[PDB]
Amino acid sequence: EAIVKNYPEGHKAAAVLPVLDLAQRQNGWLPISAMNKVAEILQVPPMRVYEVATFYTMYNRK
Amino acid sequence: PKKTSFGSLKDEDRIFTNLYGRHDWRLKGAQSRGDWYKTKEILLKGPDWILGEVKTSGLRGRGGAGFPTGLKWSFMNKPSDGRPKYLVVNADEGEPGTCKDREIIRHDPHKLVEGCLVGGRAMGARAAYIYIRGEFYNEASNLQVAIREAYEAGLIGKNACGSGYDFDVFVVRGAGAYICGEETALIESIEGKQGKPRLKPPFPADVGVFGCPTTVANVETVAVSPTICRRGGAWFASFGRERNSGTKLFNISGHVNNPCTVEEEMSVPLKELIEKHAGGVTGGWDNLLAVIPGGSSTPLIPKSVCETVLMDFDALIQAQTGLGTAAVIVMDRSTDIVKAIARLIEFYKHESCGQCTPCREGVDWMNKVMARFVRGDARPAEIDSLWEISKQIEGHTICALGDGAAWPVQGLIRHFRPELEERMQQFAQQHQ
Amino acid sequence: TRDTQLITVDEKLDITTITGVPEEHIKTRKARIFVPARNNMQSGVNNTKKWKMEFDTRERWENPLMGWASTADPLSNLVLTFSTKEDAVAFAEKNGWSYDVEERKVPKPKSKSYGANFSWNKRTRVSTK
Ligand SMILES: Cc1cc2nc3c(=O)[nH]c(=O)nc-3n(C[C@H](O)[C@H](O)[C@H](O)COP(=O)(O)O)c2cc1C
Ligand code: SF4
Repeated sequence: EAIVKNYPEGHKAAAVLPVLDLAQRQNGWLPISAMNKVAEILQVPPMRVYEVATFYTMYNRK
Repeated sequence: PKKTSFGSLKDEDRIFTNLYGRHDWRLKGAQSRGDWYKTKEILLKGPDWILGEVKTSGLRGRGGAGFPTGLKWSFMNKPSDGRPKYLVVNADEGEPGTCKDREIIRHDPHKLVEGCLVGGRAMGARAAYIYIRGEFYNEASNLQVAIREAYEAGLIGKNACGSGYDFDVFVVRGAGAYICGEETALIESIEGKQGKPRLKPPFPADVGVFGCPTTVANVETVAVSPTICRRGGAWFASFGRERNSGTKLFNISGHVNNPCTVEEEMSVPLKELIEKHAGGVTGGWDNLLAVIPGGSSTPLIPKSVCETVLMDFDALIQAQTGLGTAAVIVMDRSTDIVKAIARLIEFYKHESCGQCTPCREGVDWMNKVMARFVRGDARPAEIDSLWEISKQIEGHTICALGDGAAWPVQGLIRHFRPELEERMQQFAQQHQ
Repeated sequence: TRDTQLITVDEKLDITTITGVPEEHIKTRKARIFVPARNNMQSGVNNTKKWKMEFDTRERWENPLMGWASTADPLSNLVLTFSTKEDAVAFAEKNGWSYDVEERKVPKPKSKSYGANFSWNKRTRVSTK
């Protein structure tokens, strides 16, 4: 909630990187079900979270 | 007067006076060294006065592009429409050889925070987003704490410094990408997408983050602006040659005895910089081979040019290279000069975002060719082929990462061609 | 100007009787006058410059020996190229062919803005690049 309130209303998608990293910090790695969850919370299409997940190297998909 | 010699910056004229973190980095210590002093008076002067001091000082972007900051920050001094305006501080610092912006963040966090407020005030910005690479988790945390102390002290937030100006300072962590250091690729990363640069126009001053007027500025450029306002533009402009003013943070790494970050005057001779601070080239000056004078993105120069080159934007341009981030990398005579540059092209092939064809396909191409020049597994005609390829990439890409993949190659081919042709000779006689 | 002594002819030009064409393929053939549509697989627009005249498709059957496509229409592969719609229509009239004309279709000018992809409050903002 604190993360999402850092961005203008109407631009929740800007929280994809921090919230996706928060999933990795809680779990250690990003399973497909973690990215699917971040898509639900921020209401961005899942494919747009898969793009972010595979673009940056600090995310562990294994 | 016009001192024609430069260097020997005195400890009283240094801006980043906590560069080594031997004094307290928190708010209490920072104010004891000058930070957050008379900031209210600076803000009440207004944006026109602030932009006046930045222009007069001749401050130029420390992020590597080296544009006039005063002119760049003036695109934001226009009447607003319905959109908010933002200042984005570029704390990504991914350039190999560069580590100056790391020191500022974890040892002088309050200088950056005051730069954001002063700089944000000049541009009419409602907040500053500080984008710091994800690897710097401890340096970002330090900055986040200093941001808290400023909030609790009334220095930022609602009615910042008591001046009746409302300002916010946000920290956003990256997730691993050298390409997100590019100004537009940073913006797309803040907005939640892949770090892929945008074409220009539009320019960020018109359409930036969230689609609003934005200015992206480096950590070091923002961090020095409050001091330029307190001490005046003329004081800053008193250093370095003309159109090359100010102090500058230098990293000296590679084959030196004492690698170190250090502050020194702009336009100091490169040799004097290495010898006095870094402890000389490993094995003595006569053991020097070539120096990359501004991080990997700039061409390397040989020992002959290194004798009498000055460290400023214009002196290095006429050396066919650039000041860049001013990250001096030294390579001594035992270095495999071909293999050093091959690893740089491998770095770029790993960082290219893949968006646009010349860099997606070209840099990956130059990586394959350089991998063979290291083994000598080629024929001399491929050297000129690689030169032509590097020119097809340069100036044809969306962003400057493509240009910076080519320039390392052009430097090696420009000055060490006999080294390349020599290594091809050995492989041929061995295998034939 | 001219030295040869001209004459006046007010009749509309018709050459059906001297073309040598059989009666069947003049009276019962409908000629189509059109600018060919752009092949949608490619983006080039170089084949949409001229006017074409083509005739109605007729029966093609399978050859009992090898299965090839047999035809009995002498005009199956005939295609004429014209600079203007008026030349094409002029040609068909003097040859006695019934015809249709189809107006050239031209893509309307579009409003393309790169900056729209990053709009502050509009739906044209793109979710990806
Ligand atoms: C591939 C690439 C990486 C870059 N990385 C950085 C960086 O890490 N830090 C930085 O300040 N500028 C970086 N830049 C330059 C920025 O695009 C931009 O010029 C800079 O943020 C402007 O800051 P300044 O005007 O204060 O110098 C990079 C540019 C490119 C093309
Ligand atoms: S030059 Fe390379 S990094 Fe820059 S936009 Fe093109 S592909 Fe991406």
